[PDB]
Amino acid sequence: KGQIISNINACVAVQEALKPTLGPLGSDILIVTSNQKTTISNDGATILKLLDVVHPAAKTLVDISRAQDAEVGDGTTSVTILAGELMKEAKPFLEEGISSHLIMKGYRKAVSLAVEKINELAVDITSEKSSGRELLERCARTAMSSKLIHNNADFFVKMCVDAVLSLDRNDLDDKLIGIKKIPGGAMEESLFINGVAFKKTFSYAGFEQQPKKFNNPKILSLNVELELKAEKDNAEVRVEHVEDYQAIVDAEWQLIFEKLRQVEETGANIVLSKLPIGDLATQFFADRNIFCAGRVSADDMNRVIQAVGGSIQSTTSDIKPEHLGTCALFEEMQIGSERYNLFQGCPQAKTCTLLLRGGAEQVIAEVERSLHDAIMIVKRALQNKLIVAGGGATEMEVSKCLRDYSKTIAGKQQMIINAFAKALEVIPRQLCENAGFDAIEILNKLRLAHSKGEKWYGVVFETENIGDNFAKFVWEPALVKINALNSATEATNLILSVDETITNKG
Amino acid sequence: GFFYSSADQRDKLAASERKFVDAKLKKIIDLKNEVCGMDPDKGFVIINQ
Amino acid sequence: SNADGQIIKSIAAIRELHQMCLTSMGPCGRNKIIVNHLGKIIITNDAATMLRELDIVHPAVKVLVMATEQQKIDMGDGTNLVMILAGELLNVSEKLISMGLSAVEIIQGYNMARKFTLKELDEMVVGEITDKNDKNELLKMIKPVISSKKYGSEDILSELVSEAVSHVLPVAQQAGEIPYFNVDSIRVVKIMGGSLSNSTVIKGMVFNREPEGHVKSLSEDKKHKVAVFTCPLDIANTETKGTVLLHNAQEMLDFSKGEEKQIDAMMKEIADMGVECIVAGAGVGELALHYLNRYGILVLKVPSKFELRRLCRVCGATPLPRLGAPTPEELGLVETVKTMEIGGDRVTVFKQEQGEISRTSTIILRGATQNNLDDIERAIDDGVAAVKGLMKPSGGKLLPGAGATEIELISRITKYGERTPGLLQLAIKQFAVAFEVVPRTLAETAGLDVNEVLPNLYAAHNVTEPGAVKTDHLYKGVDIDGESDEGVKDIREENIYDMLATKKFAINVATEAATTVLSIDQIIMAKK
Repeated sequence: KGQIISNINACVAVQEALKPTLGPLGSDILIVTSNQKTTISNDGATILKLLDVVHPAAKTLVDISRAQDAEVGDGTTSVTILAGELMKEAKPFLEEGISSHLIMKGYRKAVSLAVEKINELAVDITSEKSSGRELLERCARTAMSSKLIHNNADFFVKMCVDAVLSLDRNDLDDKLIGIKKIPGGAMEESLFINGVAFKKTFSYAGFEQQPKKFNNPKILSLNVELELKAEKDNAEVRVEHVEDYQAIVDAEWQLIFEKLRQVEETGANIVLSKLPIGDLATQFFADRNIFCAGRVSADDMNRVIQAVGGSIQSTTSDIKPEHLGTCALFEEMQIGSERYNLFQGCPQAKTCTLLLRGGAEQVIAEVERSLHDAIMIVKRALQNKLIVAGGGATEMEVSKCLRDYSKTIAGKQQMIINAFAKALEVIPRQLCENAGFDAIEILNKLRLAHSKGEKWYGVVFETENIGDNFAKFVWEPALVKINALNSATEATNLILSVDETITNKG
Repeated sequence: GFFYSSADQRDKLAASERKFVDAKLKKIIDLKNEVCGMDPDKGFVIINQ
Repeated sequence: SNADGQIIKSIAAIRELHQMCLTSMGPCGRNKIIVNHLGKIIITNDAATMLRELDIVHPAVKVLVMATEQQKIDMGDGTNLVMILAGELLNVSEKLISMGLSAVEIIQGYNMARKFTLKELDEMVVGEITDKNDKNELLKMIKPVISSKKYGSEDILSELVSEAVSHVLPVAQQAGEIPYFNVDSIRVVKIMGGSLSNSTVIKGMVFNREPEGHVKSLSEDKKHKVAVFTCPLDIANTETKGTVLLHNAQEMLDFSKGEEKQIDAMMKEIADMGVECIVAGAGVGELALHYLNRYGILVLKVPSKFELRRLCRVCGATPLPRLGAPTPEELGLVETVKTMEIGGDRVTVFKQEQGEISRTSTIILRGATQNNLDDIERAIDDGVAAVKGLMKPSGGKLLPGAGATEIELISRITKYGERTPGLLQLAIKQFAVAFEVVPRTLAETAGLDVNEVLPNLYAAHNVTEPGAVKTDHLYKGVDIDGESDEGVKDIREENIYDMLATKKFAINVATEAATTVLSIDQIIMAKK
């Protein structure tokens, strides 16, 4: 029993780090990786992946978070807090003589009865008392409330809804929507872009040309380097002739002219590559209205293939003519003392880009992540039509029903299910403490109307008070609440079933 | 050495060296049928270290 | 020296490790986490695997480890049972050592009680397995072997193993000389993602590698020609010498252009004979993948040489050490080759339908947790290993398990104690007490009280019947409870029993394991 108690404090230590990160208003944790890179995020997945804890039970809470992020992607913070809470409730039961096996058995019967109550609370509604456009707009204002963008949130919702509608509703992913930070400028002046945009890290010469107005530029991928410059290798050539000293400087310009001539016959007006483009080619492209941008990241080049349907070819010989693509309109903005490149009007584009503007780079970073929480609500609305009331609504009723069902159950399983129902109170607790509200007063006041027969009473995140989240427009999908109880119970059953921890050094 | 333009020509040259072993195997199998070949409860076992 | 209790120190060192194996057997038991030297957490129920990963310099522990390998290799069950029986014999022997009894009568007492126990095992068998190999009939023997691991999943996993065993065993009658089942012919695959209900039984070896080429799968025509090439794909060279070197730049043009004509010529001669599949155990060049796309030949690579030997008995292909000789006698035939999504990724499946019956089967498994897939994969190998014990040497006989037999044998052992005169009376009585540890651990791991299950088992198997023929039910075992109201229930209702070949063979191993420890009164080692 000594190692079992040691595993209890190991789960609380990991849980304590994720407590302030629960909720949109929750605090952020600072973790210093061995790479000496500063990483700050409130998402429990990335937090647990950077810890790399050697403890076996603490690693189990990290491994179960990856399964929550894979099959679902939402609730990685709450699944670990709920799983680790059972370790504290089962701590006094071990000293009293109650074995953890009957405790793990009571969880299987409690979750089985809880999943049935989730489907009863989930009501499918689409066109009833709601329109097509106003359905997704009201969901974006939920995550944007109680934020610095609340004044400008009117203009931000229009750009968020258009990002989801620009893609097929059958397949949606958060990684398909690109976001680029623009330092400086007003926040309300941000616009939405249908195509793909990159950072444009190219600082070299060749400005004042390639205007922002294009008609139908041709896009062609690039693999090797088009410039004749050789950075790495070299050779030694020396002659003893006096008059030959002139001609021995004059040669190499002809070497790549053979392969460069085939590029002109193609007529591609867009040149992009994962390698920096030499400054030699930055002139003649302006005569042919050809655009070129160097020092482009590798991740942004994958979106170009999915946009116009291009292809990456090694050389300039076998490039096929049908690999080219074109957009409807081009735009380039100099706001922020930096030129920004973006494509517009691509009907075949499988991705989009949303630009954000602000007063500082750290301010935009909080606005970008606050939008990601709203995107998941808008994305899962069209994917899954079964939603449940969140923000304390569903969490409190699951603990209420287990209190009545435990009265008919006899034996040790009565206090075990009641302990699991009491363990469900940590979720609304941390949400109130991280938002500034007192968790002691709300816990007593919320249980008042909670016994009146209505199961939809939530917790207001703006002004401290008890009420219904239906007016607050707080919606959560049913797949998250169901998989959270199964992932937390399975991870807890593995820790309590191991009495002895053995670690061999090698 | 083995000089072949195609893989089919290699089997003709490789079988030339294999005929030396197959020629001795023809004399071994004849000893089994020479003495009590068709007689029941008879066998022939090769040691071949 | 013996004055310091050296024989007790050898028992106390094992007694501290005895509680580890007491929680192994049974579905309600506990498992131990063992960190491998490679930096990976490995956990399993089977003790024979954990003892191999744990480094223990104690030779007294190695006696039970070597005895455990006898249960793991020769049998498919009893690895956790031999550790409990042999560990208890050392604890009950402390009462005889304290009284001043020599180790001779202790060893001789177990030898006399061993022949008395093995003789009574023939009368403990009521029903006999007919070896029908039916899907419903195999569920009786396989269920208790798959049990005591991942409790609650034994219902779904029972149909997966029972269906794979019927596919391996060929159809034959009245012939017991030639063996049929093979242990290594069943390979289990695991892929993260999915659920348990999506599992199925497929005849073949599932390949999780990418197709590597533009051809995902062949047609639906039966008897696809498959060629297995051991030598990697490269330009045709000479067996004698034939080393390519670089001297002058003029030879560089012949090296690049030479590999294009030679490889294309070798693939043309193979495609003319109708071979639609080429299996290369080694790496495949880049130029070889371009020619196979136009000829419509599926690309398949098998980097593991252990699967090449078992592949010859499935499709019928033979490995060729050379290259460019498509011998028709070395070519195999497979009816169906397709590509399906297993676990979320596109993989090429290898299976068949009717013709060319093969003994190789694969059970596809899916799940979210990676650690849970390791125990289920190892449970199938331990589940199919019991099929070998179903043969003529007492494969049909059975005895009730789950604590039913261990309690019933107590009444028979104590009866022979007063019948045999001499000093053996003390060893016979202690021989039956050592069997009480099995039902006690089942009650502790299930949360039941020690004072509850034990007196209920004795009162169930001991009754007063005015007659010679026994009545009521002798099948009462140790019930997990946690349901219904009170008491126990017949173990035969759930079709859970211990095979006699597993129990009878474990008695000889358990007695010889504790005999070596008790026979060694002194040990000498060096500091390490």
